[PDB]
Amino acid sequence: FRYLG
Amino acid sequence: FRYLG
Amino acid sequence: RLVQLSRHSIAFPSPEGALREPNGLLALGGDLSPARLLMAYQRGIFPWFSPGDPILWWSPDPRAVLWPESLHISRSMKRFHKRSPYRVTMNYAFGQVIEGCASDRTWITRGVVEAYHRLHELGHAHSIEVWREDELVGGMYGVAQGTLFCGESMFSRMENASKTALLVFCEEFIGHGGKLIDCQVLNDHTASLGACEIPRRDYLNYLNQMRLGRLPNNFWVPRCLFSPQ
Amino acid sequence: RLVQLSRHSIAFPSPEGALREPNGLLALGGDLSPARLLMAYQRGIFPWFSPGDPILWWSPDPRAVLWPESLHISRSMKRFHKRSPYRVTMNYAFGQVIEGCASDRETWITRGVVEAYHRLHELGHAHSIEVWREDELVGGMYGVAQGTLFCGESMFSRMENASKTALLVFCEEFIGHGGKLIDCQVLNDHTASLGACEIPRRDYLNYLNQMRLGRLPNNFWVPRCLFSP
Repeated sequence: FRYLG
Repeated sequence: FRYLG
Repeated sequence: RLVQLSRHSIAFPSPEGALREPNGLLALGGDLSPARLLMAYQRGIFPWFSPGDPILWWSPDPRAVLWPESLHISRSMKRFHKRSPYRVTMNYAFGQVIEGCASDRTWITRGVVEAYHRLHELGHAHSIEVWREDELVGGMYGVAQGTLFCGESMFSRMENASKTALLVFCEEFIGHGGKLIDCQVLNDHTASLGACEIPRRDYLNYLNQMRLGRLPNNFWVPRCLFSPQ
Repeated sequence: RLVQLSRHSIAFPSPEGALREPNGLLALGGDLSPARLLMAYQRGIFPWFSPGDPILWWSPDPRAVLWPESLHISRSMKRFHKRSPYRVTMNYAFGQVIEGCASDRETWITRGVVEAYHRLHELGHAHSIEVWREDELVGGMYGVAQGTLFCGESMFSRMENASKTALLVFCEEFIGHGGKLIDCQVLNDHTASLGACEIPRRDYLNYLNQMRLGRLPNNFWVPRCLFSP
């Protein structure tokens, strides 16, 4: 879940 | 394929 | 004669009691729910009606059909395919395919699209997409019935698009146990491909035999079937 | 080595040509069309760019990953979940989940990205997990399914422990039916606190083209309730 960083 | 006629 | 379906049961009348002309008119009404739709394909029945009319169910005699290996392919189509500019995928965009079919000449009402979309979500209707770069330029969809494939309709936006869709499908199909492709009724485009006619009771037998058949368990997972040069 | 994309091809260069730093930067340009996205995800590639920049595609090495079973659940959380005040659903509201993630403000999920993934959701590849508290959406997650592999995009929480519940329940539902892996792309504080671990890119890809041809029950992604107190 790349969108968390 | 009936929808061709 | 010519039964009015009841929304209570998913039952259907004997295909044999269908009208002779219009060829195959066997019933009307009911709905396009998965259970009933699905039940109809098992019995060799199928819906086909125009916008405004009630659901018309058919089971013609003779029945149009296409043997995967008998798919006629001209010499220039082979030349074209040997250097194909198309990419073919399975179940990448069922929605777009059916909407594309539903945009040509019309009998694919908002409701029919919704109905076959559900069989797709449930895993019974599948599509083959033909891509020209990043643009969907053709394809086709149908309802898998074991080793039998009930062809619903195709569409094309680029020369030989739909032909490569069917050519490729037949290879993949045959390669894994595919047996026959139901065309319901014979027409100009379908005829030029090698489709032929056989008695309703002949087709119905195949149905019973092939509907029990089974393809590779993962045969319908979405994937790429053919990549261009 | 950094390949520039165009509409002429939906093709991507090999992941093994990606830059070492920034980790995995592979190409730029292109578009977020369905075809191009499904093409990238089946090759172990994915889009990740800030608002204003051109589309950036990556395939890092090592790859962040989460083994469903290995999901780390604290003792306090289980106590919480044994009496969870939440109900979880599947694909009930994909639109809202991606909005919650994009609006969460922590905002590389531009409208272009929302529209593109919403489109994948409509074509059967992007799925969401909704966490409800009463009648209100308080959390969830969404990702792209690749057979028995699930590529996580992002999750969002508006109420304590909504995310974990979503993930917790998904993992249970997921492994109980054949789901094998969860892609997290890049390891980060939150993702790592859950059990996400790194693995070489070469393995991730082996796992990828291995789980992409596998499948879960035919009705696995049908919108439904997954957990109700």
